[PDB]
Amino acid sequence: KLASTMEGRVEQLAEQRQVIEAGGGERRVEKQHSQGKQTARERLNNLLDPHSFDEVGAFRKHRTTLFGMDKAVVPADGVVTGRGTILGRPVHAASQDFTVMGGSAGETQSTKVVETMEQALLTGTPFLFFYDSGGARIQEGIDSLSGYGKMFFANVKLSGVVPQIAIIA
Amino acid sequence: LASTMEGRVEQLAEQRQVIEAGGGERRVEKQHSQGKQTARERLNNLLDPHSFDEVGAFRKHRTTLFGMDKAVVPADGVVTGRGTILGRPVHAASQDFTVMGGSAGETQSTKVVETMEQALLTGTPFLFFYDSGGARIQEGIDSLSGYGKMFFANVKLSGVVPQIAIIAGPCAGGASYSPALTDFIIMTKKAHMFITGPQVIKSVTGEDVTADELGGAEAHMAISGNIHFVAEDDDAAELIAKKLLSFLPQNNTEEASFVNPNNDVSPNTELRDIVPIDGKKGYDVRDVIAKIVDWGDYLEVKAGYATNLVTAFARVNGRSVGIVANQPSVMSGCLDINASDKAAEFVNFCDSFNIPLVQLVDVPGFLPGVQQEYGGIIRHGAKMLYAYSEATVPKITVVLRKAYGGSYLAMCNRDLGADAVYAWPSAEIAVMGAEGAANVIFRKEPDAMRAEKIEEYQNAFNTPYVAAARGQVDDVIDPADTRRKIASALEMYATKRQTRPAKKHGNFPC
Ligand SMILES: C[C@@H](C(=O)O)C(=O)SCCNC(=O)CCNC(=O)[C@H](O)C(C)(C)COP(=O)(O)OP(=O)(O)OC[C@H]1O[C@@H](n2cnc3c(N)ncnc32)[C@H](O)[C@@H]1OP(=O)(O)O
Repeated sequence: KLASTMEGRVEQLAEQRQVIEAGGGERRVEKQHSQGKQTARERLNNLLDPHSFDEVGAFRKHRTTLFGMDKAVVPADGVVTGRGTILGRPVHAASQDFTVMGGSAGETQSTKVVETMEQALLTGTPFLFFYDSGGARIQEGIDSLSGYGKMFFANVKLSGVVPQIAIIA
Repeated sequence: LASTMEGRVEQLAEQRQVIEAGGGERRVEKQHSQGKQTARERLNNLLDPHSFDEVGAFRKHRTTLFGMDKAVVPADGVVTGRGTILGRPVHAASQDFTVMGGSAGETQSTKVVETMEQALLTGTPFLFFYDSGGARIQEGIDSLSGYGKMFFANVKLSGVVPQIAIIAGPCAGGASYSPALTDFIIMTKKAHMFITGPQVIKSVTGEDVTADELGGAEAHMAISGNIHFVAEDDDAAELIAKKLLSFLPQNNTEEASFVNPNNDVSPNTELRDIVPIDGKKGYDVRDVIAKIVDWGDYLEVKAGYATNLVTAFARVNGRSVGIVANQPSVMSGCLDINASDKAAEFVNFCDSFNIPLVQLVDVPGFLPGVQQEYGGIIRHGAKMLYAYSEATVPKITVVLRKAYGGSYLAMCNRDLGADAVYAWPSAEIAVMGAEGAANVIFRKEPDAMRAEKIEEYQNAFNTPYVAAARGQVDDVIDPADTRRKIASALEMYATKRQTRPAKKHGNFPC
């Protein structure tokens, strides 16, 4: 239910963006931290120049429905993507959120990653990706398997055109 | 020829003075009395002081029939050459009405085509002041051929170097097709343009119309859709031409030079209150444009034609951009035949000259009406879809409010290649209105069932969050951050390199 004024909706927007950014929640974030690991968003915030991150798909949602995916709430489908700068240089980046279903690669998540890579290719900028995952999302079966096929094809498409740096965290 | 060099130099000066006098003092006073500058005054006012370098002042016609053998026709009625505008090299032509009514002699057309070829060869803009009775009748098919060569040349230069036409007097007949083939036509209140004159119209159809009613600036702007700018007089046309040129590059291999950049991208909360949350209330989309572009500056193109859609040049951090925006305060912002043309032409031009396209969306669909269907809205609306799908410049779209079905796609969403799409919290992207939707999905089943199903369909698909859930918009944003969001996208996509399938050309709808 949307607020009656633009001001209300903007405040409403802010509250919703916060929920998404909280990812899997306090307990899981505490567990990530207790393991000596930063969160998906801390990694991007630490890597990119202060305030340069421009996120794409924060509100993106999976469309899968089997084995409980129809009721599951999966913030950003487990990956934070966008563009920013490093020492002023434009870059595109992705960061898997292990707090959201173990960072398992959902179909939509992989689509978000590929679109970000396609933008790096299109604009001729480097691409950096923080990996933190249990692999293809089992509940989505072949839907998530397809996501990886597209990702691998994209990695090769970018190979030798723009630098690609992977960080397994 | 004089006896000495010094003496021949003086002779040359006197001879050049005679040429530049054109049709003589009497005819020049008449031109001025009609509130028109002379061909040479126009070039002198347009170009930087003393930059004009003339070619062909002494060029003469070679025709001889029907009095031409004895006629004295200075520069054959046109002044051509090169100069600079704010330091930028340009080539230009300017018809001299005092000489045989500016009629287009064969040689005149050759001079014009040669100047056009030089503009192409060197990659500079080409500007032309028209003031003529059309093809010179005494030269029959010779003057006819000249026009054939001119039109072909306008097409050769199309999409390569910017072409600006300034109609500053009569433009009787087929000559009008040259301005049509250039990119922008600026018309003064002292100018007229038409394919068939009022007299011939009367003789053939019986219709009574004055030249003013038929093809004056207002008629072409508001009715015909033939021109891009209306100017009160020559001074105004000259100012408009320079302003227009300031947004464009020299040729298609470059992006326009930045001008007076305002690098601030701070938020402006004032943006939150321009678009009413109440769908039944309109507003001027230009108020939004003013708060997002540098210094609130913009040059609206075809401002008096199809006002249900705004097309304007402006700048963001000094970079030229073309803005296409629905105007909710006119015809509820519906797109129609004329606005589709107006938008498509603008999009194709910006794409040709590497000018990014920024869309401000608030469209409820295409205008309903038997005459819209009978007028071929199917093929005209397709022009928008074509232009945007073909365009490769950065395309940034911001949905302010309504975004319904095909009319939304026509405003360049992600599927038509927009590089970044943002939705305000008031964004209403939908395949169609919830009411119309229910009347089909739930045809079967009190009166509250209908109102209930409407709310159901509405919440399920038409909120900014569903659009974002599906990835149709990159983010939902605070209207206050609109400028920064556009500026950042323009910045990241400044290095965009996108290629199309190999082809001579696609088949653009007619
Ligand atoms: C290809 C093609 C086509 O359309 O398809 C052609 O172009 S056939 C094109 C046909 N184009 C035309 O028939 C239109 C021409 N005539 C006019 O409608 C008008 O002249 C007008 C609206 C341009 C101007 O009206 P105005 O009263 O200001 O003036 P004036 O009558 O004094 O004229 C200017 C002087 O230029 C001469 N003059 C004007 N137009 C032409 C022309 N096309 N060829 C040869 N001479 C011309 C006039 O005879 C006159 O001569 P002087 O001082 O000796 O009296």
